[PDB]
Amino acid sequence: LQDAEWYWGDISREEVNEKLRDTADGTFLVRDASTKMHGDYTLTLRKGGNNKLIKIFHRDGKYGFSDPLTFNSVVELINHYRNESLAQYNPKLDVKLLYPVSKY
Repeated sequence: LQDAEWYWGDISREEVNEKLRDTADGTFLVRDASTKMHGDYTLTLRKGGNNKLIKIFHRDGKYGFSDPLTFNSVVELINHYRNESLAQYNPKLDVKLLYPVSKY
């Protein structure tokens, strides 16, 4: 993850939104969070109307989204999903984010 694609490199609602203005009904990129001001970003996706905010559970450089913070790369994860879909971490409903945004 030297730069990833979906992620522009930690930005702000200004850039994120600006692009998610209304393009695609299910976009997804990264959002600069806080906490000691370091890592741990925030996943944000355009639900086709409102930007849904999601937090990233990080600890010492790894990530927390599926495995018990045992893995370490988001690309590896997000990749496994890009080909599939994220059932919103819960059944009954589900959505797919195959419409990332960037400048590549």
